[PDB]
Formats: sequence, C-alpha cells, structure tokens
Amino acid sequence: GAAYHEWKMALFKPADVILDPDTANAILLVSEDQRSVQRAEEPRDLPDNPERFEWHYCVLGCENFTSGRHYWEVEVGDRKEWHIGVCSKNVERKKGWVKMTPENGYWTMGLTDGNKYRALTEPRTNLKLPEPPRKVGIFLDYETGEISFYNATDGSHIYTFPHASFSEPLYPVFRILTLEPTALTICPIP
Ligand SMILES: C/C(=C\COP(=O)(O)OP(=O)(O)O)CO
Repeated sequence: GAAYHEWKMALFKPADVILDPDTANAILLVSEDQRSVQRAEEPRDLPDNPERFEWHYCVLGCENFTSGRHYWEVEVGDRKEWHIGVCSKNVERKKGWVKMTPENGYWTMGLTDGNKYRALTEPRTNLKLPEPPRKVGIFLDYETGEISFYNATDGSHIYTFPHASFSEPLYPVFRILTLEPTALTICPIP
C-alpha cells in the first residue's frame, strides 16, 4: 500500500511548517520551537491581534501557499481529538459559530471522541480507517485542487476532498478542542 504514497512524497515538495503564535486561539499553547501545539487549561491573556482566531481553537502555520505541490507530516500519536489540514488566508477569524467546511475556506479531517474519524465536509463525512494513524501526511496540489490525507506510517490513503478551485493563499491549520496529555507535533524535513 505504501508504493503510491512513496511516489507521491518524491514528487510533492516537503514543506517546513512552523506554527504562528499570533494566530493561535488563546486557549492554545505553541511550543518554543514552534513545532507543537497543546491546549491549555485556561486561556492566556493577550492583547488584541487581528491575526488571532477568536472562536475556533485553531492555529496556523507561518507561511501560506499560492501554487505548487507540497507535503507535510503531523504526529498525532494517541491524542483522542484533533483536526488538521489547510484553510484560506481570508477565513473569518473573528466571527462566532462559523462551520469549518470547504465553503467557509477549510479543508480539514481528523479524530473525535477517541475513535470517530471524519472529513469536515458539509455534512461531515464519516471515515473508517482499518488502523488508527499516528502520523498523518497532508498533500496539497494547488493547481489541481488536491488536498489529500494519508496514514504516513503505512502509506494508506485516508481522504481526498472533492476537487477544489483555490483562489486564496492556503495555510496549514490545526485544531484541538480537548485537554489531554499528547500534543500535536509537526515532523521536520529529514
Ligand atoms: C467548538 C469548536 C469547534 C467545533 O465545531 P462543531 O461543534 O461545529 O463540530 P465539528 O463538526 O467538529 O466542527 C471551536 O474550534
């Protein structure tokens, strides 16, 4: 099952994703090396910042993409809740209750309640993975509208969104809602 995944990684360019603290919801803590994020017990008290998510428990990478083919890997470990993918630069960061859907500028999938994998389509799409991933590969092909997710350990395909037509820069995006020991960690380029 790994053959195509290996071929795709050799084609797509490895992205060096560093988390941007100025975007992170106040309930989130970004590590000193900007490679991991954890949910805090209580929100931090920060001054006003137009980059920050006020409602979704989200953080972005520092760099966006407007063309090309890119790949990065996220260690999710045994964390029981997480959603990851990309989002448009112009998502509404200051508006309560926006649903994270492609129409609102998010292409994300992940895990909830320990064992329920979903793609964040409208309505949400339930997934069934034969094995729980510990590392997830995200593939972005801007020109073809491809945003794909793979189990990065055994190379199995997880989900690809309906072909998109991107018109805004895209950021890696990470969401965590629950308080638990395991953080979300970006794997660096070898
Ligand atoms: C409360 C919150 C996110 C949960 O949104 P939702 O409650 O709409 O559920 P989901 O289908 O997981 O997006 C803040 O990021």
